[PDB]
Amino acid sequence: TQIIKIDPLNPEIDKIKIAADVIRNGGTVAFPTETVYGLGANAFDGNACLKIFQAKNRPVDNPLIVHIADFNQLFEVAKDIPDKVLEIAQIVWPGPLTFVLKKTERVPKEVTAGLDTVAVRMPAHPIALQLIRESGVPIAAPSANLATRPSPTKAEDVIVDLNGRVDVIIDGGHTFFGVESTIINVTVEPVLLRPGPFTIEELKKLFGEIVIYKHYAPNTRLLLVENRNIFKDVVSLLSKKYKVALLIPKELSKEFEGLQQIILGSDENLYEVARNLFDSFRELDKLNVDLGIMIGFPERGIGFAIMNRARKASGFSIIKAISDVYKYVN
Ligand SMILES: Nc1ncnc2c1ncn2[C@@H]1O[C@H](COP(=O)(O)O)[C@@H](O)[C@H]1O
Ligand SMILES: [Mg+2]
Repeated sequence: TQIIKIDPLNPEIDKIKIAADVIRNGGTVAFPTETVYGLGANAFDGNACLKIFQAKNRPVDNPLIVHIADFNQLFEVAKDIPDKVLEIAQIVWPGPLTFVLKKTERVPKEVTAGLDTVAVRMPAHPIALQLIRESGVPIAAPSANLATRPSPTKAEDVIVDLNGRVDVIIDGGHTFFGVESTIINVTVEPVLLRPGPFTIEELKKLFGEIVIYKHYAPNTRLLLVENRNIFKDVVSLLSKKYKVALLIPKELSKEFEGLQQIILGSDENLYEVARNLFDSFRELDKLNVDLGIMIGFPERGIGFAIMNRARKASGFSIIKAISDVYKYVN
């Protein structure tokens, strides 16, 4: 694998071209975006796209997201787009919002998992946008992590996961938001399939009528305490019988000094928490603890996405009342 260091804010076009040549030749390239790193291939090349599944060992029926750099490309992969959707796409892109649309005959089965629809988005990241532009083709790509690991948010995550399994890894720093793009299905009348950086607050203003057994990393048991008023007592109750790690905001560090902590960021800046979330899960598994205990965050703005990912990561081990603890531990 060729690891190429590229400036994320002012990418060296000659370096981008090296990766683009790989895409055009049917190879795979891991690249940063404003959400999480992606592993991509020529969206029109089914065989190339299968290499993505092979590198991640991803179940073949889990579809990819097609990344475009301009609207001419939108019409190459999607069709029968409602006028309102087109008008809105033109004001939210490039951005962390993915639209599920009706696909064209040019989109391979490998990309859509055989579905009649295709998920599309225009990434708001210079490296991603330039890579697509220089490649001259839309790039299909899911998150760039190995099957059972958290979505990668920094180059090191991708390297540890895919080095030796992909043709190119662009080392482009840490991703901006840290959580995957918001997904909205506009082929029905619309549904929010996944919360993300494009908040539901903003979505409802554009789409007022919007409708709101896989194991998610970490492998270490993880409890999510949504009620902050019982967090201290849940910790006291568990740290007595188990070696724990607390995923908390810096504001609560002093209250639990002595116990293993993984600082997510500040309560005054949820984007910081979102940026550090997946890597905090990776750290939890590197530590030698019986279980992780994460505190909840406000479900406003990106907080909704944070909690959505947190619930999934905890295998839905939500604690609202201290008595709930009985359900996920002795
Ligand atoms: N046609 C589609 N309909 C609904 N969801 C889709 C579709 N295509 C892709 N997706 C979503 O995009 C995800 C892959 O991108 P990623 O979450 O970054 O790995 C899939 O797992 C689905 O959750
Ligand atoms: Mg993924």
